[PDB]
Amino acid sequence: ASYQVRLINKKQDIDTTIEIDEETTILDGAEENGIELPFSCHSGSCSSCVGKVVEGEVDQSDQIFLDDEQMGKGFALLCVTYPRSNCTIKTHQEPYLA
Ligand code: FES
Repeated sequence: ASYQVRLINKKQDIDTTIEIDEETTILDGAEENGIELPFSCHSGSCSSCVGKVVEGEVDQSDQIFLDDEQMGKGFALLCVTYPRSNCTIKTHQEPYLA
């Protein structure tokens, strides 16, 4: 199945919805759609690609960096997050990552 993922970031002037397969990570999907999101490790051990899930469910079980509390507030490491429903995500949340 494919899901619609809305990406938001005012500063970067981004507010677009993309359609991606459920086996595609949020970051890869954005990249193939011309949306350049930050990343470093691409392996789940850094804060570079962090986003915040505003609405919807995702799977980021391969992540390592974030803790339960962070995850609970909706933060997700986009390089290892797959959509489980249509969702809305704010990008570039690294500075806000407490
Ligand atoms: S780029 Fe490092 S965790 Fe995603």
